[PDB]
Amino acid sequence: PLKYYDIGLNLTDPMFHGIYNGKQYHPADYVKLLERAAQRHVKNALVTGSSIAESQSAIELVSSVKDLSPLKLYHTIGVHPCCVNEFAEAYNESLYAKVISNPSFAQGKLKELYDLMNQQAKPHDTSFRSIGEIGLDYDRFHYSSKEMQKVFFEEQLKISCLNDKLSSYPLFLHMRSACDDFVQILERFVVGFTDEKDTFQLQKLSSSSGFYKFHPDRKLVVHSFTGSAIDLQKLLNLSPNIFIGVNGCSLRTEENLAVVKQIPTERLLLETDAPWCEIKRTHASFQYLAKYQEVRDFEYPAFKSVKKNKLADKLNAEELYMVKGRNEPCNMEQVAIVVSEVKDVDLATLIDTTWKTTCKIFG
Ligand SMILES: [Mg+2]
Repeated sequence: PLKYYDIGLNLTDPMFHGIYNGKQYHPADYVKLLERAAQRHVKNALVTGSSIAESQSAIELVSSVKDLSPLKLYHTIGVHPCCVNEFAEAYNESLYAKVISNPSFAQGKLKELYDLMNQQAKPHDTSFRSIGEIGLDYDRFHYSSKEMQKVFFEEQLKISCLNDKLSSYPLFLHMRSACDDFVQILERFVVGFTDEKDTFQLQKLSSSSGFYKFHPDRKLVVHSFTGSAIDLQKLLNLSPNIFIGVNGCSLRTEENLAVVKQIPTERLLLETDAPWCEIKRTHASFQYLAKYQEVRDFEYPAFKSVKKNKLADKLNAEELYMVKGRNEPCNMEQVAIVVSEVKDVDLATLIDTTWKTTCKIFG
């Protein structure tokens, strides 16, 4: 009995609402999307939040489908490096100095974020299960400066430690092309440090001490990993509680596959990053799907796939259809097949280990 837990479902993405390049092509089909995923053994998924507004959208979307989704949906709350300007070329570069000069607005935004996390963490049965996406993305300095990324990654890490309930939440971390700086910031929280200055006045919102340290059981999930073998070793050595998320983007080249082979199997989590990270014929991963198609009775794609302008007419019918170019959580099974072949770990074995590990982290 196979079970998948997609830790990277971008369910708020406009493509899942029928919008492509800013144009609506079909009615939103996310309930049918969830039905497709359930049919392909996806039991649970974590819906990503990337800003205060997007986290609020995720809260509301998950609530809106609680009685319609055959998947159990959880979500994150956090502000991604894309979006840290909401706490605050010429404009982006100017912001850090302006925040330091007058931190009052940022102080209020950090309070708003803390308050949201606490509100959502309240109920015993809450769908809010992880703080993130937070981290660093040095491929996106056109969205935010390095200084703004580093400061607001760190302030969010502090918030995630501010009380006992949040301190236990696993972190859903973003890292792209920023390994050394990402490790440098996290290492201070792994070992512990004292924030005397408290520029953003967080200690006004569990201890007067100013001492920040991750709980020894807090899990640290590095989403959508595509780094080098050297980067991987830096992450694994940071903490035994570092986990590595693997999706189709993590499997594109032979180098990527070699790196994935080195991830300890019990520290590997599976995700689609849907609607992104489709496993394509031009990827080194495809050969394993080809093998499964040929020798193992595997259906690729999992359901008929049509162009975006052809989906709408299919939506009254009972049969389920995908959109060409739009990845989905029902493609978890493809990631699992590839990882199992790359690692020479029996497929059912891999699925079982990843399922149990993911459930322990997120619930
Ligand atoms: Mg992602």
